[PDB]
Amino acid sequence: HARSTGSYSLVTQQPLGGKAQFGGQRFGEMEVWALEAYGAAYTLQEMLTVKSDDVNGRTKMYKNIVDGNHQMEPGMPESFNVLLKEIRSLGINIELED
Amino acid sequence: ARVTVQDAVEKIGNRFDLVLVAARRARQMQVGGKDPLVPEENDKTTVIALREIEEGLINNQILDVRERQEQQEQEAAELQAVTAIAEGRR
Amino acid sequence: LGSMDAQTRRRERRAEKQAQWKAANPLLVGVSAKPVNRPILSLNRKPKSRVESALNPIDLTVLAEYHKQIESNLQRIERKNQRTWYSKPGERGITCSGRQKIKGKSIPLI
DNA sequence: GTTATCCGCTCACAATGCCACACGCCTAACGAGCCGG
Repeated sequence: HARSTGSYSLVTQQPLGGKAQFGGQRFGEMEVWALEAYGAAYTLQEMLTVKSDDVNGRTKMYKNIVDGNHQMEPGMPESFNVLLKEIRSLGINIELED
Repeated sequence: ARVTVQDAVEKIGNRFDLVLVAARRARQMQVGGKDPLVPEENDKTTVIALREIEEGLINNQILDVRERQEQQEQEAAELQAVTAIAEGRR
Repeated sequence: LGSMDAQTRRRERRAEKQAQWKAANPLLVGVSAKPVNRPILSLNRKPKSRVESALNPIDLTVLAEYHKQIESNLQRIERKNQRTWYSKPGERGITCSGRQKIKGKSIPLI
């Protein structure tokens, strides 16, 4: 089973899982420990942000690949804003300084 | 092609300056449109960047010296354009 | 004898401006509305009597009958369709099953 | 006495990762609808 660019879920903007629903693999927690254990820094940033959960980042990346320029645009993951919006649903002020 | 890396880590400092310096060299070679020093062998830009690192013609000091020189030439050339505009007005 | 307008006394406040500026200059060119874009519609109103409009007002009863006919026919057809499409199966249950499944595709994002 | 401790009872909180597959995700009675008897 393979995937280049497929569908996305509703709540968080992650790709789905499974073969039938045309999904991507779960690059799980222990693999993040493994990439931290090397000196790998940018590759962890792509596997966390450009490949999923940054909407404008990933469409900018796709257009940028088709144009033939390998850059990246970091952005900020939509799932973190989800986390903020359901901590604010409790009585907990939480913001970002500066 | 290229298999090894250890000819560069003994030339540049560590395994982490090599990443940033060779990525910067390959980024200005791919898109900025500069011609490579050693000849290509129908390889990508990462491998020819690592080749120019390990032979010893691209380095972080050398990158900043070349960028300062060509940028100073760029602002000097556009000052020459401004003086040409001043010649054309009066 | 009132002259209790704010714009009038404000123009009288700036009377030196219109005294200095209008030296060999015109005063105002202000166009009004023209009767070209006004239909007079005054060909005949003598048979247009008030008591004849009293005996004969306007009428859209046929419009209401037509609209009621459309509503009644559409209600009958939609009641029959919602009668024989959402019926209840009896004593045995749903004799089939839906089984519908949707797979995935490879959708680019340019 | 009264005070500073020791001990037994009760209760919140944790228990790998990934994959496929597959089938499941209300209703007896309170506000409307039709028109028969």
